[PDB]
Amino acid sequence: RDVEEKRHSRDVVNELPNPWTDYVSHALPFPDRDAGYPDEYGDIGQWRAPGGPGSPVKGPGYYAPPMEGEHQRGYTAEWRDLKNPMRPPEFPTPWERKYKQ
Amino acid sequence: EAQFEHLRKVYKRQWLESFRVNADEYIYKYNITKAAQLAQWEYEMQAQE
Amino acid sequence: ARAIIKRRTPQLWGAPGAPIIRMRGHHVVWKFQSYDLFVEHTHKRRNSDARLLHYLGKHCPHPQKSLWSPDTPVAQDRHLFMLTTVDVDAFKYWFGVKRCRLSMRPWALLAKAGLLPPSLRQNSKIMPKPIFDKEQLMRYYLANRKEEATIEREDYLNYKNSLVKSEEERAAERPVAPYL
Amino acid sequence: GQYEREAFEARRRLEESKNYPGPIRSATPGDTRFYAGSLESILQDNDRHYWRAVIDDPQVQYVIPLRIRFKLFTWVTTGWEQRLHIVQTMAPRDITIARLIELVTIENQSPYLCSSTFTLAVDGKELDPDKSLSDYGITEHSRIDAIEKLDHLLHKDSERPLDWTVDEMTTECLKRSPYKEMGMQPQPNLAPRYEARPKGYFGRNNYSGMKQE
Amino acid sequence: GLNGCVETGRSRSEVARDLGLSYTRPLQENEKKQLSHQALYYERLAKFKMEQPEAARALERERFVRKFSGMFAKMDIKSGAPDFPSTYRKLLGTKVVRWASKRHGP
Amino acid sequence: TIPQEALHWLLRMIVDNFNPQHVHYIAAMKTLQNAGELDMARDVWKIMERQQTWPCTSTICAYLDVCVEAGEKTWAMEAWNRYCTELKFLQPGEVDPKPVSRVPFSLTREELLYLPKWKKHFDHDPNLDVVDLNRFNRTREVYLRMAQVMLAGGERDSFQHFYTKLEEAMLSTPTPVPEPPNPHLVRRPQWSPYEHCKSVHHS
Amino acid sequence: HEALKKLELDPTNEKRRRFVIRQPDGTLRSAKMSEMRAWYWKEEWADFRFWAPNMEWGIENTPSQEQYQEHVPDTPDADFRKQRRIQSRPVKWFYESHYT
Amino acid sequence: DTDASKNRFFRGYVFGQRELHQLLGRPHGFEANNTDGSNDISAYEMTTDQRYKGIPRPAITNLHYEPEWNYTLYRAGTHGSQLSNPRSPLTAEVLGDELMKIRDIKSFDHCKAWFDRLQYLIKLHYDAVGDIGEFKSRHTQHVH
Amino acid sequence: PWWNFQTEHRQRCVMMYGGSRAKNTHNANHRVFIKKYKRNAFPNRTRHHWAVSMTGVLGQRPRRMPWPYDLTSLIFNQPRQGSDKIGYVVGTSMLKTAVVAANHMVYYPKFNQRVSRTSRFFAHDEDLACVEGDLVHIKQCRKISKYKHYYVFSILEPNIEGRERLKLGLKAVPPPLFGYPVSRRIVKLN
Amino acid sequence: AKRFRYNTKYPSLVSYNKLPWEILNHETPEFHMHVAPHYEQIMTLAASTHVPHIVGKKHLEMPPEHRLRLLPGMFYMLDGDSIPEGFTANRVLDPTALQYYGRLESLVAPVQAVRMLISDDLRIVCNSVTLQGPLQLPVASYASLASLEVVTNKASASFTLFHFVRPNRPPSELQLEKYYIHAPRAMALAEFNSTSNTSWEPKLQAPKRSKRVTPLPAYRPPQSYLMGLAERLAVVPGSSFGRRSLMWGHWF
Amino acid sequence: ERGLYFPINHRIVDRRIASGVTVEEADVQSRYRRELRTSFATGETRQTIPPAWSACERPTHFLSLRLPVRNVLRTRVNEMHNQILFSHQQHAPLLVPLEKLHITLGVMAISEREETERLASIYDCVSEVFSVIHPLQLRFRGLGTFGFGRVLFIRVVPEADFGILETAVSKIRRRVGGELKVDMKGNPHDSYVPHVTIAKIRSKQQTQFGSKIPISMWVEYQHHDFGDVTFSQVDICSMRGSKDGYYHTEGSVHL
Amino acid sequence: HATYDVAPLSHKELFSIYQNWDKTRDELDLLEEVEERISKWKLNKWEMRIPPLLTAREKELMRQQQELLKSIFFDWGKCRDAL
RNA sequence: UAAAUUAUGGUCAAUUGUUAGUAUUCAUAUUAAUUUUUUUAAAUGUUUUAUCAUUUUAUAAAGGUUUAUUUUUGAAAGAUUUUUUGUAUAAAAUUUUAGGAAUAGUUAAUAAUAAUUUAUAAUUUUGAUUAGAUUGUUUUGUUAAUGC
Repeated sequence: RDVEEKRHSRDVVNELPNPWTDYVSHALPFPDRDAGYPDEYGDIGQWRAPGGPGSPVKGPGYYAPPMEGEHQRGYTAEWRDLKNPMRPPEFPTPWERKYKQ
Repeated sequence: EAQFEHLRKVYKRQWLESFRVNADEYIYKYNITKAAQLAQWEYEMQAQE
Repeated sequence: ARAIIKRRTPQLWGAPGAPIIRMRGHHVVWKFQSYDLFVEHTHKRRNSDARLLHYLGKHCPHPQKSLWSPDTPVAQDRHLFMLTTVDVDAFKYWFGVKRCRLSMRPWALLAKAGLLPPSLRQNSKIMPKPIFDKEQLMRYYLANRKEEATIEREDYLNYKNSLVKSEEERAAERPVAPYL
Repeated sequence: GQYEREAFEARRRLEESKNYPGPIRSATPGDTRFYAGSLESILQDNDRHYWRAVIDDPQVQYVIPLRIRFKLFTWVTTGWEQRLHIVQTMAPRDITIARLIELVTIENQSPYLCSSTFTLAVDGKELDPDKSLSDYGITEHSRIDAIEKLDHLLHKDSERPLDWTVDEMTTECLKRSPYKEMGMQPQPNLAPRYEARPKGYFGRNNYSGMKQE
Repeated sequence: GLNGCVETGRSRSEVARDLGLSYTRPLQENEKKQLSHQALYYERLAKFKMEQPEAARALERERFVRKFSGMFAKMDIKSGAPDFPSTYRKLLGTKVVRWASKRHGP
Repeated sequence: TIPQEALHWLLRMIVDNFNPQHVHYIAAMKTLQNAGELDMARDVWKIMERQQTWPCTSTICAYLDVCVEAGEKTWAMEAWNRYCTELKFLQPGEVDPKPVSRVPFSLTREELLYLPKWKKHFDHDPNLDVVDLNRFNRTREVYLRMAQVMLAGGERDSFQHFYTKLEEAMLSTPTPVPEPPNPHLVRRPQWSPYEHCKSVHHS
Repeated sequence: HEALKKLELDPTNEKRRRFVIRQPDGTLRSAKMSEMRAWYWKEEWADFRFWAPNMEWGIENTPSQEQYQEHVPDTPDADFRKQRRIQSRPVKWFYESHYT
Repeated sequence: DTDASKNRFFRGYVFGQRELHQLLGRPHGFEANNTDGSNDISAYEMTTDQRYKGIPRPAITNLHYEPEWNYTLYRAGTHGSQLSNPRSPLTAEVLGDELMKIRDIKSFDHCKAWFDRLQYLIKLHYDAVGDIGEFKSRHTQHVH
Repeated sequence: PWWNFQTEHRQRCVMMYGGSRAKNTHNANHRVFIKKYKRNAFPNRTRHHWAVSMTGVLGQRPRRMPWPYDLTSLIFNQPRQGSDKIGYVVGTSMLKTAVVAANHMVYYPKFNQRVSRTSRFFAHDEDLACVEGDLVHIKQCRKISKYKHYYVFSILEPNIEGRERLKLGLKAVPPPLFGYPVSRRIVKLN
Repeated sequence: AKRFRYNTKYPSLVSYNKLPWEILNHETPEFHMHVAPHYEQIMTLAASTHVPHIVGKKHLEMPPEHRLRLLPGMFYMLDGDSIPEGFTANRVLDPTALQYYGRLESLVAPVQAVRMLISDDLRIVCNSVTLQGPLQLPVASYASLASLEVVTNKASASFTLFHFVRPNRPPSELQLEKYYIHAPRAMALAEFNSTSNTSWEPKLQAPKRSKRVTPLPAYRPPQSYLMGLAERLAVVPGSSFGRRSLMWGHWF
Repeated sequence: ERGLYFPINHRIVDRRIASGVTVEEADVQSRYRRELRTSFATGETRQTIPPAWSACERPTHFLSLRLPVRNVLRTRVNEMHNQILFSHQQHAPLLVPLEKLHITLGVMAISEREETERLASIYDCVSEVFSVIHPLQLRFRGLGTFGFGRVLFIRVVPEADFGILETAVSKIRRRVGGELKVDMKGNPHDSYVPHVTIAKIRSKQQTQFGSKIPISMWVEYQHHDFGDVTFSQVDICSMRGSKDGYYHTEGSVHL
Repeated sequence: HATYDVAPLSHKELFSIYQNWDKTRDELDLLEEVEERISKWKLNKWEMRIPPLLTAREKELMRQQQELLKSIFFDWGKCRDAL
């Protein structure tokens, strides 16, 4: 082992990663993404796509409160950043007219 | 079989120091998902009431 | 362990045997013979499934051409290719972590892969097996010695955990004033 | 032991505190009689077949499962053997050893073992039939032995069992306790078939805690 | 008490045990006498082994031979599949003529 | 084993869609402390936390030992800020080991029939049993490891604070009845007649 | 997983697919793009939008025993049955512009 | 796992939901206003508020209502793949210009080889018509 | 391969590019029925046999099939199918033993329709509460006898009429007026 | 090869595969095989420290009803041999039993005689081992045998050990192990405090050795037909002691 | 020859025996079909268990529903006593008299230094609960065991009015336990099992008569119907029956 | 945390309990020091606050009133953060 | 009870017979076959071991089954300086035949019980037991396709 390691470290071409030996890329049992497989109807992976109604839900990006939440009580941070159309933007951009419309 | 059993460990330093990272990441994503579907159940419970 | 043994097909011990990375492949006409590499146990039932663990790949014993790449003026690339599909990560989990026996033809392949060192039975017939003697073996270790403080590290990060949480960048996990 | 000692410590402290309300019995769950697995297994006294992650109250154990290590003459078909025969009796904490041995007498299902009146022991010194279990300190752990009226004679060779492997079974042996039933001459079915341990099982000499060979 | 639990898995009458309540119909005289008889078996054992340990021993002999005679002596699934005649259908008319039908229960 | 096999087995318990109880946390923190994988006994804290779980007194004590040994006061200050604050010493009048309270989660018929399938699901979340796993008041232990890590990191002032507050309660308040041993972490012995054993002179 | 070839052939993906070519001199090296693409099921691409593809099964693409049902000579001169007069055969894609 | 809102099989009035409603006292109707088969809710649920009946709030829900709390502990490539992406500055600084030059030497060799072969074929067939061998003359078509 | 045409076949060993390797079994064989009896001499009594059988299970036709999506899976989440079963407890006369009669789901793919089906179970009930009719929940366990793998896991409604019928003394349920269907004209007079 | 959990296979009313119950029998040399290497540790004990019940003054006197209530497990050493009451004594000269006491005698005063006593009840047997002469042990002044007046007196001290048990009883109720407390020899340290303290000069370093080790006689490889590689054969280096990967000293 | 081969009645695997022990070392033969017997097959009525201190002290005051005159429980109990006697002359000195009959809905360790003042506040809590309640009809059906067979009693069934009655008695338990820190036996939050003790083994008979009443004497009535009866009075009584037979009436509440 | 011995008070109970007599009790300063704390709280701090020692009736009305207050405090919390 | 598109989004459904007044899956077609063609098989002696012994090597002969076949580390993988643990038999869904009816070492509880314990027991027309054909639940063929 020692004499081989001496010659191996003497080899310049070495000291590079052999990604077959260096890591187990995905060691768990299941893929990191839905991969073309069927769906609830059997719509085989080609007849479908990910993100539709079959996905896990996306949840409300807020809180769901009872009675005195957003009904005229006050306002959240989503109430000062919103701007009326008449007054200009903070920072100037040269937006196209055509793309504006 | 000194190298052949030197590896049979190295591939427990490699298959676990990878299942560590990947179950960490699977839980960081299935946790966003677990939490979001849990939130939706709570919300549909509200609208049902 | 059986009253009337099965004669061509005894292995060493037991009914469900240890896992072994075999490389089977059905014997029909050579043109139609390619190898089902797969984890499995030693002591199987007659087919290759009932102690099949985990399909591991397929090998083409027939060296094929670069008809997927263009015609290079590069020799080693124009040479025939011999192709195989492994399951590198479930091989690491089986071999490394569950310790399945690595048979010799499959090893003959993975050696060529670069996973495992070239096997016992890739014998360069043309050079003799070694001559061990304690005087020279100890005289060398005497000559070139490596330290405990350089060996214990490698022992640890080569057989035990190796993600060194860099002491400096463990700072990113020690919180700040609102809770510090 | 780091469990028996400590659970006794706390079992004792619990009544070293009078400011303690009692247990909420609806919230102190029993054990389930129906479970997953296959068998009607018995777990401990403190254990539940389900998960009960609580550290429930360490309660006093009213009836002890007392284990008495009898001596059953077994018949491997190559001699008679001495082997451990524990009879684990569930016995209370208040009982006199006289009634405990009456109890074991009723409890056994092998009357190979309650033919003649016997007595108890712990690391040798007998227990009297007038005091009780805590009178010596009998837990479920008391490494108890049992001694028959003919235990001091079994090195001997007079009452020692007359086996058909090495001894003459007369006709009168063929109407006496084990031998009327033991089945000497093999029926078409070998009717009562017993164990069988080789004459060369252990090696040239018999079974000992220490290495002889 | 009319309900089990979910964590435990225990039944209606066992939570009624662990709270001390008595859910049980009026039992007919038959369900009464079968139960009184099942209530006295241990008094029978204590009055049996204690004053006729001869008969205790006699039935010891009877049962102790029987636990070795008979059909089976070890416990396999083949041995103790809890309904032999219907767990093994291929073996009831030819070999095992003990049972005359392949099925006796739900 | 490498040390990390607990950690792996905790996660693989998670990936298995399992609910790691606090005992699966105590165990998994002891076995990486023993091994001196403290960054790992921390990531067991963080796993317990990403789970959004309530470290019972035992578990706070556990992680606090970890902060002691690694010598980082910050690591422990947040466990203090988060969890082991509503822990109060046993005031002279109140009961010492307040009994286990939460009944076995049950349902009535109109609870089981009408309610959704996802409300009844009982995979034992460990935050359902803090009400009894903190029924035994390890507060003195907690305060003690607090003082420890304070000393370790070198805050004489806060260290004095914790030590002093703890000592006065020691002088004044009664003693909490210590817990009967963890029936699952530290293991009961099974009754084994040691007869057929390799005796003292066996070999 | 062919659905995700554009992932599994992208360097930034740590779960990238791994291919190795051990040359005949023992030196390990990593795949060529072409070999990577060989390992998936055949990928067709032809954007009819601005320039016609070289669609298969023409009169010219197909050979005899497929097109007609006899072997027919492949004369580069006077193939009347393909309504063809002569056929200079320069290299397939040499003279046409590249985008076509 | 799934429910009547997920599994298109669950809202089958013919035998599943019809008995569900004849049990739950709902008005079950063939082509009902509620998609499952229920015409409206039953007396029991109408009266009784169910939102916290049964079981508490599984407290990982906060992992949605709170983002700062959920994290992945160890970063991406730590388990050994930090040098997968050849051109990340991670790899560039780990290896360095000498090692990247070495590691791309073979690709440079491929292109240089194609160009050596091309330039020789050009020297050869560059005079386009003459003869070179025993019965081979210069064809441009090899170069092409 | 299957997708290839008879005369375009070459090699029955491999599949060149991809597809489905499978043995083209020969379904087209005219299975027959060899009459070994006479139309008036059959060694059966009830169901006579006179033409080929279609054999299998999960293969017979109409293709009945297992469907878990029923009342039970609408009410309870389960670890493994059949665990939880709700029914009219019918039959308890075996001391401490209940017979719970609860349904499953038999889906017919060809028709696109269902029929859930009946089954008299065995269900232990320690302490003898349930009476014939209490709508009960039944759960599975470790076995309890030859035939009872269940236990009465609750009541959902106790037959209060019945319980009072017993208390008063009568039979908690009158017994069926007639027996099983017979073939003999039993002439009951007076 | 590890230990399985439970008997799931057989009716436990007929004990089937159970390794049989060891019973030490006083008639045969097994009794002394077991009770023989135990005495030597109780000897090193009662030569290191004082333990109460060892050094009695005389027999125990108890009625024959309570004899078996205190004695079974009673083991003590008297100044000289004398049969306790209610017993008979049988000398033993069997060499196959005596052979064990070798390690007893070569560490303490050599053993003179050995007897087995049986009660008139037949049920309490006392293995009685009478020792003789100056002990080999540096018996400590605060021992129990030091109070036995043996090391006080000059040579020819005949003290005697007694161990009582019930007969036919396994090597479990032989309460002779509970005295396995190991206490060292401080007499050894007792040199550096009295009048040898100025006489003894200690050397801390090592001296300059200019001479290498003189090698052993040259190795003549074996000439018998060897069993084979004692590594591959699972045979401990001498079939006695060692590690099967520390396969030193098996022919090579 | 008349059943299964390896019956599940005897299929048992005890796990307070170590591992391997029954395999190859030792046999543990016992009778497990009595430690695996059910409260329905013995009679264990899970009485509210008092903790250490409250168990050391004797019942001083006890809430009890009074039986009216001309009962059905009284008459069926009378025939039960006739058959106890015609069965055994032994067992007459264990039965409770007919006049000591009551209905126990709670026992309470009261100190005499704060005796009558605490009795008054307790009376407030009792009347403030049983004021709006209607007269109570209950069911007596089938006996049970207190003290592990020491006490035999005709439990009131939960099948007529145990719901209302136990809302009441757990209210007054909470009140007497956590409001006015009196010692009811159990937790302030537990519900004491209302009971009608019909016989008992008392410490003054433990020595001669045992610590477990002989289940043969009474087990024919373990599941007998004793009757449904109506009652109007919840009384806190001090534990002295010898006053006029029925225990000292330290307070009554009519319904 | 809703440990044993802890139960939902009444108003008379609250008056008798939380009655200490100091006068430098600024309404708008004590209130802001309470409300900023409940804004720095995290959603587990609302977890263990139902005293387990209640019937099923009162426990659910307790969760009810509690998520009421909790919504209300989060409304005020977002209002105060926008403020 | 509102139209809407930032323009083909999520990847191919498609039926090819010369009949013979008319009603009706029904001769002649094509597809998969079988009838049909020798490019897949093949041999004997299992092998070690200290020895008349013992360690190692466990689902293809049939056997006729439709309420049916189910189970573990203790072997082995398998790593140390010693005594080291709690994971197994259970099930659950689906079961044929023209003319359809009775079947039986029995059902449950006790039980480490009862060849003579207790009992209003259990299987069945939601098609039982007998007998009959039949190998049981990701492999094909046809068809655009539920099917068959």
